[PDB]
Amino acid sequence: LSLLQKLLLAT
Amino acid sequence: EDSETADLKSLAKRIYEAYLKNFNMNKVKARVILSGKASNNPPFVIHDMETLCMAEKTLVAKLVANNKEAEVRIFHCCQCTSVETVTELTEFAKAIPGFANLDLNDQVTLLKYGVYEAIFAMLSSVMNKDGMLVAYGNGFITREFLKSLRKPFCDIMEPKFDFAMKFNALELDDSDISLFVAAIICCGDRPGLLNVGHIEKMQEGIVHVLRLHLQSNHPDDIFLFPKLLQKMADLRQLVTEHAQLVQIIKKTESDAALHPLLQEIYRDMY
Ligand SMILES: CC#CC[C@@H](C)[C@H](O)/C=C/[C@@H]1[C@H]2C/C(=C/CCCC(=O)O)C[C@H]2C[C@H]1O
Repeated sequence: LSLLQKLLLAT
Repeated sequence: EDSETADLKSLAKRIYEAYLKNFNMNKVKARVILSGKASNNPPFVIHDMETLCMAEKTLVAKLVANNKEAEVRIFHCCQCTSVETVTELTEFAKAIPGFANLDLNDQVTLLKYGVYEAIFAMLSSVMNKDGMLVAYGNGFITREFLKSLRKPFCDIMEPKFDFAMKFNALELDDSDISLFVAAIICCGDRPGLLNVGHIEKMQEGIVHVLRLHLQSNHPDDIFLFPKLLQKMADLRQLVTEHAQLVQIIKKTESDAALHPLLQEIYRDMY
């Protein structure tokens, strides 16, 4: 849900 | 035993590769540009308000197609640079064996507390005593110009320059720096970690690689590893004080909004 979580899942 | 040193050497190589693949700027590229042989078009030097407006018109025209105060426009550029570096560090981190296997929340935490330490460490590669490369190697902004900005903006970079002059005297190359950045990320004692025992082991593995690499790569400097250990503690304090300064800006400068990713990193940090 968080931007950092998203970055970490981005790839 | 040979199976182990072989794996340590291999791991050092793989982290060096992930670093070369993931970061747009490295110490070799920065020195080519700076040397500065032999890039066709040398960096625009930004040393005053006029050269700043010139560089802006050609290098980030959007931000001036409208305009905010010079110090704020520079702060915006700083943020965009940090956001991109944060993205680069995330991918580098996922290439470190075991990082991506961690609990998503432990990954977030290592990145949260690690990025700005890694960013100021890597910033050294683009800094000399006169200034620093900016805008993906296309500009060079002077230390004196930055000092000359009005408070509090003139207080941002000086401390980073001071760290860099000392870090740079160590004469590390990118193979050294990739490992240092890895050890900064894989740190068992970040606040709020879940699986601390496993991450401490991962940390110890990385530090082992770093220690041996420095032994091979710098046989002239037998204290190099304790020196780097200290630099890591210095980066911790440098980052604490940077965040304190960032909070002051956010609170007192009506026109300097923080990017959402960066507010998330700073929140509840220190
Ligand atoms: C024009 C111009 C210029 C200079 C910049 C483009 C230069 O490229 C920026 C380098 C910045 C430094 C200046 C900083 C300011 C803190 C605010 C953002 C944060 O808190 O992230 C933090 C440093 C990290 C690095 O991204």
